[PDB]
Amino acid sequence: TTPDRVHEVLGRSMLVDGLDIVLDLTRSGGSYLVDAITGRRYLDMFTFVASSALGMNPPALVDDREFHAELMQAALNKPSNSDVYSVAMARFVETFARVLGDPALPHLFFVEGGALAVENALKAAFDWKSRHNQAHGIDPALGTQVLHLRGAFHGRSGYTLSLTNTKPTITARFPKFDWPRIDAPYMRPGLDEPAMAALEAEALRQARAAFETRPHDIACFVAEPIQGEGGDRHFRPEFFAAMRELCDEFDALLIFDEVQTGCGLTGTAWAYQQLDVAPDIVAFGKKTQVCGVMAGRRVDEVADNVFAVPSRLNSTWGGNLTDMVRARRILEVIEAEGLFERAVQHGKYLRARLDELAADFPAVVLDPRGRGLMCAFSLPTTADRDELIRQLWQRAVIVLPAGADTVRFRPPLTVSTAEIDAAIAAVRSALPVVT
Amino acid sequence: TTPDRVHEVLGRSMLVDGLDIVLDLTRSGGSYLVDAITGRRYLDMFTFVASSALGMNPPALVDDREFHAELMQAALNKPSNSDVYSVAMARFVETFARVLGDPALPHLFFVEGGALAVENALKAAFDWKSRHNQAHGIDPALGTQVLHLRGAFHGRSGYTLSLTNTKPTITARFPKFDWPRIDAPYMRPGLDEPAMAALEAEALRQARAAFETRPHDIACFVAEPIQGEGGDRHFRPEFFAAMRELCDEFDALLIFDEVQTGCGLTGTAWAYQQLDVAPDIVAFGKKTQVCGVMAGRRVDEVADNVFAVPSRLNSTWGGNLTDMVRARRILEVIEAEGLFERAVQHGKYLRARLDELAADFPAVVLDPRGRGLMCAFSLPTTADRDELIRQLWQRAVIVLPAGADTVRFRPPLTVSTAEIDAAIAAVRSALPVVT
Ligand SMILES: C[C@H](C[C@@H]1CCCCN1C)C[C@@H](C)c1ccccc1
Ligand SMILES: C[C@H](C[C@@H]1CCCCN1C)C[C@@H](C)c1ccccc1
Ligand SMILES: *Cc1c(COP(=O)(O)O)cnc(C)c1O
Ligand SMILES: *Cc1c(COP(=O)(O)O)cnc(C)c1O
Repeated sequence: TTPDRVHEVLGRSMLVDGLDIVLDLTRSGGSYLVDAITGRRYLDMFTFVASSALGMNPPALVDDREFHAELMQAALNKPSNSDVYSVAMARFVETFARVLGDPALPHLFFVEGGALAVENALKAAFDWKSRHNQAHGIDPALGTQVLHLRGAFHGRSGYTLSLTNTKPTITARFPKFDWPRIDAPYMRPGLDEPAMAALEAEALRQARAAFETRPHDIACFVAEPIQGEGGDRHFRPEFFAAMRELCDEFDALLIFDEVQTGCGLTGTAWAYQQLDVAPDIVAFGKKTQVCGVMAGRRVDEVADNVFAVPSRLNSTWGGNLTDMVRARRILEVIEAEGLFERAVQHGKYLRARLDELAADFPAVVLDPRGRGLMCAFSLPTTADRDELIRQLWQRAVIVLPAGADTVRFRPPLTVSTAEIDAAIAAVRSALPVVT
Repeated sequence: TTPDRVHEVLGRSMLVDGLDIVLDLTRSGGSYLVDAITGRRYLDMFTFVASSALGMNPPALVDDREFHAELMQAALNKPSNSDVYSVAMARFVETFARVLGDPALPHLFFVEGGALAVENALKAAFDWKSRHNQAHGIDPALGTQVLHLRGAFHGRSGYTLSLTNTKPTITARFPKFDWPRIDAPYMRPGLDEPAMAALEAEALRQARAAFETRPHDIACFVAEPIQGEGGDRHFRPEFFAAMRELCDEFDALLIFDEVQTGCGLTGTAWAYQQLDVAPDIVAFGKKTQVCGVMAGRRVDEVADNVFAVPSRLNSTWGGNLTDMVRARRILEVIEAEGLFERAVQHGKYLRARLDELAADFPAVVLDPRGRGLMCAFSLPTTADRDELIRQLWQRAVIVLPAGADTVRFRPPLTVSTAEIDAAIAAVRSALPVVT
């Protein structure tokens, strides 16, 4: 089977709506994807939907002969890590704890897939609330609802389908629990301190109303610290701090879904570390390769919680061992090469460039925003947004859309300023064409 | 980190309730797991919860130098297969279609995890029923319920938590949809043709009652063709044939969950092929490494179904590319070495041995049963079952429990008769000790 026949073969069995290229697995590297049909190189601001930390074939992985043998040992088989342990697994777990761990959140759980990571966070919370209720004289049948935001994206699985509300395509015709949803008080351009504070008070009022009308029945509040798929919507630390206090008031856990914000993209291990809010549970995925949760804080107040009692949480595999081995090497590179700090520095550079774009194209490049390497801007209409993406594709720059009118940048942590300049140069080229 | 410190390290972060061994990734092979602490070899009738087709480090994979390079290419990165295609992916898809495909079920979809494979089958069905309703003058808000069996195990995710009903530990304190559940008319010892037929009529009556009291609202019937975790419970082809007809009568899809029965274990690619019942959707996982669904039959009667319309089903990764590359090699070995037929022959041998056990230990070894290599027997009490498992562990034979009093055998397809004899010899040793 030849590169030029890939779309043909796949097309017999599946819907083929992805990119026009065929990925060259060997010749792609760093911030470039190589199309195996033409050999054209594509500048990557997309990173497998923000799931690659270092880009393709990073040198510290490719040149590492000891690592090759470790990866191969892992890749040949697929053990059930949930009941068969190995040195390979333990090395990953201890380096995850070292590089990404939070002392307040010592309980780790691993699974394949981001939706299921969020779900295990939720299951942790339902169990917690039911047992916390029970211990305090309240009916243990209560504690089954999840407070969440408009524009949230948490996945496409049984539970997360009740939370996700972006495109109706994702959720239409699928059965949902009726869980309380509140407005998202995200930063928008041209709203000052008190204008922002008023918008937050309104979400807080909605959250508080939800807590009082479903007493003892809300198990947790879930949020993306920055909403990704919904359109790169950022929130002031003030909002989550108030939510944190409101959650404690009503004995409900605070879960951050860091599947997209996690693993150094915003400049720190986790976005919540910059918002100065302590969560009880963190769901991770994408760049971590293996997905899962970190839990602690109030979770430990219930002694027979989901992390202390056998067989409450499980999967056949407990995550992919190959993902585990790759991820620990990735983490070791992040740690040794200072890549969180590099994301801070380079994220400031990218942001500055988008501010310059906004100045030169004031009615077109709207609302430049970002935290670390997680950056975006908006266009006036969705037709303009889609056209800008097509135009960038023709210039061999891969970016992702989000929401109705956002273009998001998701470079690897290893992106250089020259690579950023080239991405920006391509946007300057395409803009007069869209206007 | 050393083999003897694995349990210590893991224990700081997670609950450590798996096996006492540390898996030697390199020295394990075929039907033997090697403990890296002592070097003791363990006879494997467990196969990573039935998820390994060929056992550890199969020679056709280990000695294949071209395959090594392909695996390594795949293992170094983790592309989003859902939007970035590759030769590696297309080779897997076409060999899956060739070795395991069904002409009636041409739509393939891939995901990480068995629970999510079942869920995508369900989502396919909810969508189908809503659109089929709509096209026939019925409210499209109807079609949200799943008919299913007692003792069923379909996973631990949002939707499958409403279906799974084995141990209360798996499902307690988690929110569920109230979906119709019916009795499971499995074969039990000492019930003849009419006794069996009466028991089936009763489940059929319950199924029919469910259809008539929730009109147009049941989207599908799900079943394991042989119930695994619930205790290796087999059903006569007569039962599923009648269910097939009843499903057509009420315009509902028939989904087989073949995550455990699939990929040659019962002697054929799929168990349903031996029961002579055509499903509309098949969910697969475990031995396939990548999980997912095959769909067709009545699914194609709705032209804008989930397989024809973009973005209705998705995940970030669309399955693990490393799993895809490994699995196609596994499939090529199954095909070239005639391993389905070998499962038929060796499964007959194992069954015969369990019949001999039943004859020599008539009050202890109860209800020997199997299809292909999927075999089991029961003890009088669960205390006896647990003791037999402990005793076998001491003799270095790994088997799994199921249900209240079942011991299940899950050998690789490559098991030899000598290996079976050794497993049986160990059971004969342990039995007088348990009695
Ligand atoms: C591991 C358990 C099965 C369970 C635990 C080990 C021994 C006996 N079983 C009750 C279920 C597993 C297949 C799963 C996980 C996540 C989503 C879906 C499904
Ligand atoms: C791939 C989509 C996201 C979606 C499709 C591609 C472009 C824009 N998005 C609306 C959701 C995905 C993260 C997922 C899958 C399975 C379970 C949970 C979550
Ligand atoms: C294994 C199993 C599943 C769930 O698989 P996971 O990969 O652990 O999520 C679903 N159905 C059946 C019949 C199973 O054996
Ligand atoms: C990616 C995403 C998920 C779902 O991840 P999958 O691996 O595709 O299931 C959940 N939450 C957020 C915020 C995401 O970005």
